[PDB]
Amino acid sequence: GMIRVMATGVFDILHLGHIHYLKESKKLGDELVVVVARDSTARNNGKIPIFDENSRLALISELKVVDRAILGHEGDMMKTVIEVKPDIITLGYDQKFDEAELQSKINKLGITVKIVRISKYD
Amino acid sequence: GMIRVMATGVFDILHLGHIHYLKESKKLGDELVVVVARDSTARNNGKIPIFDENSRLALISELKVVDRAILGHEGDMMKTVIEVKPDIITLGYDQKFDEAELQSKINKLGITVKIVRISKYD
Ligand SMILES: Nc1ncnc2c1ncn2[C@@H]1O[C@H](COP(=O)(O)O)[C@@H](O)[C@H]1O
Repeated sequence: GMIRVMATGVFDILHLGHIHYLKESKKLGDELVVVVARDSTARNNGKIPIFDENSRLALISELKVVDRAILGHEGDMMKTVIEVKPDIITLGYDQKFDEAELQSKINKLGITVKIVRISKYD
Repeated sequence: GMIRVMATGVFDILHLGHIHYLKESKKLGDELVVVVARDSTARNNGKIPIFDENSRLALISELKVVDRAILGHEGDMMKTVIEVKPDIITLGYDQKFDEAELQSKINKLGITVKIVRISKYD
């Protein structure tokens, strides 16, 4: 009985652009669940985080706007969305997903979710 | 009685050391006020921060455990203490020298303010 919003990212060096992404995400519902990329997932995207996955998760968990934070699953965003059951998934201004592709992918799993692109912080 | 705790720092790049300092400081009272160093002060103490003072302050304000955050005074700590009027001032575990120095200031003036060193972070 609440609108659950899922946001994602690496969150290596926290900065106000993150805060903008997370607050705009929280506004859309009641609960904000943040999925923090695994170090392996981050490397496979050509980033080696300065802070390890456990440290990045713990810091994100300390933010007022974050209700729950969990680690992602290496290789398997399908499973995260199945386990979180968001009503809404938010995409950062620069995140590399096509809203259409993501939607059809999620619909093939028999899940209905609203996908929203968040603005760049200025 | 609502105990006011004052913590201080630059908080340039947030990390779990900062979180342990802030979180343990909050545990000691009811309101945590964080005093964030101005860019001139940090520079003058030989630590150039990469994030500007307004950014650092704004990010610190987003932490669950922080009730209020303010910019410090350009080179005059006792002026901050006189304005914030904390019940407790929190220092890092390593800072016994700063502790003794602050204690002499307190004692000469005869104000009621308790200094507490926070436990060493792991
Ligand atoms: N400057 C910014 N403006 C808006 N959103 C941002 C900014 N910086 C990071 N984000 C978002 O925060 C999430 C995590 O970014 P990252 O830690 O770079 O993976 C992604 O959705 C980003 O688009």
